[PDB]
Amino acid sequence: GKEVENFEKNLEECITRITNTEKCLKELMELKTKARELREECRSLRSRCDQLEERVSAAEDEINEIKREGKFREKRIKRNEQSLQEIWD
Amino acid sequence: PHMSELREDIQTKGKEVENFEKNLEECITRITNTEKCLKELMELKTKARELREECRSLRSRCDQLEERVSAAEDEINEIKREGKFREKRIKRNEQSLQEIWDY
Amino acid sequence: SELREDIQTKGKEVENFEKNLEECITRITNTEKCLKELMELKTKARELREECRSLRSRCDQLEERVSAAEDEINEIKREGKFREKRIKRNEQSLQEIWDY
Ligand SMILES: [Cl-]
Ligand SMILES: [Cl-]
Repeated sequence: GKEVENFEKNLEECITRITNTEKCLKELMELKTKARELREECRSLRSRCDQLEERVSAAEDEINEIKREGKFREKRIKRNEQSLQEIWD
Repeated sequence: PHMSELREDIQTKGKEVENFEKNLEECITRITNTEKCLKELMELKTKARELREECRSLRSRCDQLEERVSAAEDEINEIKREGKFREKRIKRNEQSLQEIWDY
Repeated sequence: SELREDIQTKGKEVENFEKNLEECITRITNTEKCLKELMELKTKARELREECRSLRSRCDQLEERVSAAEDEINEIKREGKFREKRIKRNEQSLQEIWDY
C-alpha cells in the first residue's frame, strides 16, 4: 500500500511526539513541589529578617541610652575633678 | 447498477480517508501548540535552580547577621554592667566630696 | 473480484487508524489540561523572584545598620576606658585627702 504507508508514518510520528510531550509534563510536575519548598524558604527568611530588625532596633536604642548616660556621668566626673582641683594638688 | 455499486465503495472509502486526514490535521495542530508551551515551561527548571541558590545565599547572610547581632548584644550588656559599676563609684566620690565640704 | 476486496481491506485499515487517532486526541486533551495547570508556575516563579529581591534589600540594610552599631560600640568602649582612668584618679585623690 502507498497511502496506508503514509498514514502509518504520520500516526507513528504522532504517538512519538505525544509520548515525548508526556515525559516532559511528568518532569515539570516536580516544579510544583519545588515551588512550594521555595515559598516556605522565603517565609522562613522573612521571619528571620523580622526578628533581626527587632533586635537591631533594640540594640540601636540601647546604644543611644548608653551614650546619653555616659555624657551625663562624664559631667559629674568633670565636676569631681574640679572640686578636687580646689582641695588636693 | 454495477457502476452505482462501485461509486458507493469509492465514496464510502473516500469519506473515511477524508475524515481521517481532517482528524490528523487537528492532532498535529494540538501537538504543535502543546510543544510550544513545554519549551516555554522548560525555562522554569533553570529559574527554580537559580531561586534555590538565591535562598541558600540569603540563609548564610542571615546566619552571619545573627552571629554579629548576638556579639553586639553581648557587648552592650557588658557596657551596661560596667556603667552601672562606674555609677556606684561616681556617687561614692560625690558623697566623699560632700563630707569634706560639711567637715 | 480482487480489487473490491483490497478497496474494503484498505478501508478497514483506515478505520483502525481512526480508532488510534481517537486514542491520540484523548492523550493530547489530558496533556493540554496539565499545561494549563503548569502555567500557574510561571506566575509563582515571578513572585518568588520578587520575594528574594526584597529579602536581599532587607539584608543590605541590616548589614549597614549592624556595621554602624558595631562602630558605635567600639567608640563607647574606648570612651569608657578613659572615664575609668578619671574615676580611679578621683578615688586616689579622695583616699589621699581622707588618709591625711
Ligand atoms: Cl561610661
Ligand atoms: Cl568621680
